[PDB]
Amino acid sequence: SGAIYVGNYRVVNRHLATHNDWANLVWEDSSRDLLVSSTTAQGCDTIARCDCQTGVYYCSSRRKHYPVSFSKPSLIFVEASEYYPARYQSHLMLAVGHSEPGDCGGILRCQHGVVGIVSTGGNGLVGFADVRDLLWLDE
Ligand SMILES: COc1ccc(Cl)cc1OC(=O)N1CCC[C@H](C(N)=O)C1
Ligand SMILES: [Zn+2]
Repeated sequence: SGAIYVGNYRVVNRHLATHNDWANLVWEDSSRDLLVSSTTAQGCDTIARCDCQTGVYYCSSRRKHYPVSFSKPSLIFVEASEYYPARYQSHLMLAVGHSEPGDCGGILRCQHGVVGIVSTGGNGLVGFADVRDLLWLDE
């Protein structure tokens, strides 16, 4: 679990969005595993606008943060799960690091701000849904 709170927006994994997220829907994209809902309170986070390929992520299944080197956002094949059929997920960045399904939502940050959230993983890999291209999150 986990979310980004920026301005009057809440960014979550689409597969973990709540009834309240869908009732306050701003934008969603199944191919990216992202959903953004509106909030009444002003949010705590800053979005990075950069090309960093290193950063630190939070891993809830270890209660720890880990440094990572990750690939640029790209189209990656993701196996079927209970949430989606087998498909290509876009804007996904992969790195070597521990993750389990419940780690989805953990934030990846660089020195500039929030880069994205955990969205996929397995066998010593962790994948992050990028949010740095969503320029409207800041206006
Ligand atoms: C961090 O996620 C995992 C980590 C390890 C393992 Cl073995 C499996 C993990 O589950 C996943 O990769 N997915 C399940 C939920 C939906 C995801 C998606 N974005 O399509 C894919
Ligand atoms: Zn950066």
